[PDB]
Amino acid sequence: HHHHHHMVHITLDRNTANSWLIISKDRRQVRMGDTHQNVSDNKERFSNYPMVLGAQRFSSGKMYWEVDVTQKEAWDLGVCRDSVQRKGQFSLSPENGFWTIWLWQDSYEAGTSPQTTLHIQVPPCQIGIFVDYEAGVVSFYNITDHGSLIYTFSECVFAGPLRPFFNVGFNYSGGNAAPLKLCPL
Ligand SMILES: CN(C)C(=O)N1CCOC[C@@]12CCOC2
Repeated sequence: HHHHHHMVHITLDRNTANSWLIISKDRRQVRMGDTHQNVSDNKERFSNYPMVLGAQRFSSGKMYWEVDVTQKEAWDLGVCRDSVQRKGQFSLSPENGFWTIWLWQDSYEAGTSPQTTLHIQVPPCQIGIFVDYEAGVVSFYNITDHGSLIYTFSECVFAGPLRPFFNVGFNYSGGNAAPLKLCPL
């Protein structure tokens, strides 16, 4: 792909984070803490899952960023509507305002309803995310495998401003403590 030139500098929005997340001082890395991180509750925080949004809002144009997923067992990545539900249980689906892929139990899947099996030969250490607002497109690229396509959501109905979306996953196993990191441009 030739999307690299639409690179945007993404930072994480503390105020949206689940109360167990630890966001680095530079707002470029996030990991699951082993306890509540001593923050007040607010209506923005994701309550049920280890999720956080980027601070940036996109309503037009072409945007590209990269995320490091090294050594993680489980995570979700993509974009979502600014108006997504924060409290209680929900599925990741375009009907609920999410355009995502994930790793879970040694398989990669796209967040369609129902979910779609992904075909990845080289487990990725870094993921590239491309959004074309006007075209209604969200695409995912395997940076570890020369930028090979993972998945394209097309005919997307964004229906509002979009925010970068992250889930570091639970760490019940003791094997998923590693952070998500926004990679330098
Ligand atoms: C750490 N853990 C397994 C949790 O139970 N947490 C803590 C972080 O917020 C989400 C919830 C899941 C169920 O609601 C609370």
